[PDB]
Amino acid sequence: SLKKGVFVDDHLLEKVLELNAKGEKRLIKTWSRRSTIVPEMVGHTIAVYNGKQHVPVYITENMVGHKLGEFAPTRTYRG
Amino acid sequence: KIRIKLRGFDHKTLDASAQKIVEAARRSGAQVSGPIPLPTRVRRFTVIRGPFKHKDSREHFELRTHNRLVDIINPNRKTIEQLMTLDLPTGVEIEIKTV
Amino acid sequence: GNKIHPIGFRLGITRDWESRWYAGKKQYRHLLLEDQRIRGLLEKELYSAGLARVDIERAADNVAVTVHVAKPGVVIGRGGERIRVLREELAKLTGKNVALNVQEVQNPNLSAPLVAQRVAEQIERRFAVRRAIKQAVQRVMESGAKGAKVIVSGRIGGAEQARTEWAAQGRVPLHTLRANIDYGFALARTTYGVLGVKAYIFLGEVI
Amino acid sequence: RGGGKSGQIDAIKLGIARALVQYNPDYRAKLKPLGFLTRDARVVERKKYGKHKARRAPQYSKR
Amino acid sequence: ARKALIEKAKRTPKFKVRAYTRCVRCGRARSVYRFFGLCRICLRELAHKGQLPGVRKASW
RNA sequence: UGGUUUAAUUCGAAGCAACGCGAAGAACCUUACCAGGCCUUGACAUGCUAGGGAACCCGGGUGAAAGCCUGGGGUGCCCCGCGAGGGGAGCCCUAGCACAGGUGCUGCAUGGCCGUCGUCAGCUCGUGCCGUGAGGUGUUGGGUUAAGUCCCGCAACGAGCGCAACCCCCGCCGUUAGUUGCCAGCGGUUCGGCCGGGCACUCUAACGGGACUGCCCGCGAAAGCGGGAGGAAGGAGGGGACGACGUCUGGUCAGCAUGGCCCUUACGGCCUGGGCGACACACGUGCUACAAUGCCCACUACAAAGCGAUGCCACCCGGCAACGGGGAGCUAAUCGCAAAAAGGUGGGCCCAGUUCGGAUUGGGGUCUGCAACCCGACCCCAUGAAGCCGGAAUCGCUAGUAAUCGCGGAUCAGCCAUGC
RNA sequence: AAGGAGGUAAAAAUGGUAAAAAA
Repeated sequence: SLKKGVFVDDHLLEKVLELNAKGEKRLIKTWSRRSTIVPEMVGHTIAVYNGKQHVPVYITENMVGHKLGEFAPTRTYRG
Repeated sequence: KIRIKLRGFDHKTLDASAQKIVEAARRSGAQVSGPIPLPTRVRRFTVIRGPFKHKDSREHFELRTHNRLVDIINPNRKTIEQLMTLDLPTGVEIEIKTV
Repeated sequence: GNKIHPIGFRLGITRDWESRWYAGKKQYRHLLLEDQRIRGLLEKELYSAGLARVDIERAADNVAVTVHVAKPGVVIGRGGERIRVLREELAKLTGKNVALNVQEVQNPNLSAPLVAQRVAEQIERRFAVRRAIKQAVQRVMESGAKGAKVIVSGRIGGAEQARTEWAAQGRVPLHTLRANIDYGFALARTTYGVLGVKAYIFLGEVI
Repeated sequence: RGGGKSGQIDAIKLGIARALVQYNPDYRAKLKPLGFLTRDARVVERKKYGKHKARRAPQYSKR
Repeated sequence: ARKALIEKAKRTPKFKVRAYTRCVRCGRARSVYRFFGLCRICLRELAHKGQLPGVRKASW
C-alpha cells in the first residue's frame, strides 16, 4: 500500500480530534471501509460502512497499522 | 548543406515528387543528392472478424507511410525560388532541416 | 456466406482512399475525427442529389471539400447559394480554409453506391422488390458493365422471415484483383424493420 | 553479421561457394551436383494467427 | 445505460485514474484502439468502407 | 466455464464450431449486479409560455461524494438620447409544457458483421440433342491432380462465378539512391568507420528480370511419366490476403443500427462503497515442475519485429534490492527500450525430496495511483509444501514443420499477461 | 476382365424429438 506516509481519511483525523476534545460518546460511523486503523484510533467502536449494513468493530491493538474495513467480512458464506 | 526529408502516405506521388523536384534543383542549381529511400514507416493493426465473441478467425491491417531524403550543395537564388513554392504534394508534407 | 469488402479488396491500385492528406502520427487521430464528422454531416445534410466520393485533400490547414455527386445544379443553389451555407458550415465547424467540389459522373447506372441508393429508394417507398430491382439490374446492363449483382436482404414485404433476394446479370469476378468493381451498399428501412441493399457493379480489366 | 551464429556458418558456406565460383567458372560446372550454389529455402515462417507456433494448433475439446 | 457513459468520458472527471477510451463512432470503452480513437469493429468497418487512411488490408 | 452460495455474485456464447471465448489491462474507473445517500425539463438534444438575472469569477455551511440551503463582487453588446427611461440576443434559472431516456424483453422481426460445413469442389448459363412433358444433357464414362487440374471416350460445343491467375510477404540477379554501411581504395587514428572520401559490398525501397516440362535421354493412344541439364530457384518453389450457389429458422437490439413491447420524478442519471475475485466439488484450456542433455555461479558473441516527445529515457549517483535523485540525446535506419536466451569457456552439485521444485506463509521496503482491506505489482530475510514423469482416454505435428529459447507490441497509472 | 441381368452366403448397442405456421 502506502510507502512514504500512510493513508487514512483526513476527516478521520479531524474527527478524532473532536471526540477526543470531550472523550465523548461511542460510535464512529465511517462511510468508507478504507482508511487504515492508524495508531491514534485507540480502540473505539467502528461502525464501518459495508455496502449492506454498518459493521461495528471494537478495535484492539493487534491491528494498528492495518486497514479498517480489513475487519469486515462482507462476503457471506465461507468454507 | 540542405537537408530535406519526405514524409508521405503513398510511394506513388512520393517518388513522382522526388523526380521533378531533384531535377528542377539540378536544373536551377547544381548537384543534388538523389531521393534516398528512408525505411518506409509502417504500423501494425490486428482486429477480428465480427463483433460477436470469436477471439480466433480475424483480419489484420497495417498503416502505410513513406519516408525519403533529398539534399543539395548550393543555396542558389533560382533553386530556392523554384523548389520553394513550385509544389503540389497534395497529401504529403516535408521537413526542411540544416546541417 | 461472407465476401471480404471488395473495396477493401481493391486496396492495391484499384481504389484510392476517400481521404488523401498528410497525417503525422499525433494529429492523425483528431484529423480522422474532424474529417469523419465532416463526412457524416455531409452524407445527410448534403444528400439531396446523391454522392459517391467523399474525398478530402488536406495538409496544413488547407481543406479540399471534394465530392462526386450525381447532380450539381439543384445542389449548388438558385444563385450558387447552396454551396455558400454548406461550405461555410464546414468552415464554421472546421475553422481553417475550405474549398468545395461538385464533380459529376454523367452516368447514374454506373457507380454501385448510387445505383443501390435508388434501388433502396424504390423499396423505401414500398415498391415490389424483385420486379423493379431485377429490371434495375437490367437498367445497369442497359448502361454497359460486364456484370451486376444487386442482392437485397431483409424483411421482404414483412412476413417475419427476412431472407435475401437474388438479383444479378453478367459475370462478376470480385475474386479477381484487376476487375475494378464498384460496390455500393444502401440501407433499406421499412416501418416494419431494416432491410439490406447491396449493389455489385463490375467494370473491366486492363486498367 | 545478422541473424544467427550457426546461420552465419551456413552463410559462410554460401559466401565461399559464391567467392570461388567467381574467379574460376570451371569449378562452377562441377560444383552444382554437390549443391554448393543453392542458397536456402528454409526461413522461419510467420507466426500464423489462430495457432501457437505458426502451425502448432491449440488443444481440442468437444467433450 | 450508455448515454451518460459518453458524458462521463466527455466531461473528463476529477482524478486521473478515472478516464477510459471511447470509440467515438460507435460508443465503447474496452478494446478501443487509442491511435484511431476507435473500437475494433468501428476500425474494421471504417477500413473496409474504403475510408481509413494510411492503413491497408494487411497481407504480409 | 459448470455449479453452489451469495443482500448482490452484471450478461451473453452451449457437440464438433461454447470453456485464456466480447474482454487486448473489473481497485472505485470500467459497470450494465446489491445497499444506501441523492437528482429529476432530467447526463443529452429540438423547442413555446411568465418573469428574472447579463455571461461569469468566487465562499461558507455540509457530508462518503453525489447533493443541498445560503453568501461577496457583478452589469460587454443591439433599437432612440453629453441626463433618466423601456426592451433584443450570447446566457443560467423556476412552473406548466412538446418532450427526452433504458448495457429494460423478444437474433422466432431484422440489416450488418461473422462463425460453419471447408479450400468444401463445388455451383451454373448459352445453343444442339434426348423425353409427351418434369427434366436428363454437358458435368453421366477412365486415369490423374491440391483441384470440375489436365488427357481419352461421349449427343454435344463451349462459356461464367469459384479452381487458378494477376496484389503482396520470401530466397538469385538487374536501374537509381547514400549521416545505415564502408578501408573494399587510400590518409590519419585518445588507433572508435572516430577524423576525409567512395558506393562496389551490407543494407534500406520503388520500377524490374528470372522458370515454361522451355530443353536433353526413355516410357505412356494423351494427360502424364521416370531420370538428367543449365539454373539461386524444378514440375504446386515456400507463406499469405482471396472463402462461391448455399445449409444451419447458428449467434449477437449487451459494440452498432432497426420492427414491435413495456416503463417514464423511474426498468433513467449521479455518487459512494460492496461486488462480478465467493468455495464443499467438477471440467476445459495454459504455466513452471518432478530434474545429472540436468540446476547453480563466473565469462564472451549472432537476432528480425515493434515501440518511443509532458513518451523513450542513455548516463552518473543513492539502496542488499525494489526503486528513487541529479542529469545527455531523439517527433528517430542517426538518441534509447536492449538485458536475447539458447550456444560456447571455466568450477560446483555427486542420485538426496537433493543448492531439484517454487506453492503456503509470516517478517519488512518501494513503486503505482486521490486512495492497493476485500483487490495491484515489484523487491529484501526466512518458512522452503506438494511433486521422484502421470492409467480409462486423448492434443498437435510432413520441413526450418516438432520441440527447445528468447524478443517486441496492442490495451495500459498500475497490473492480476502462464492471455493474445 | 466391361456393362446389364439371373439364382446363392453378408452386413444397423439403442433411440423418443413436436408443430399452426413463413415463399
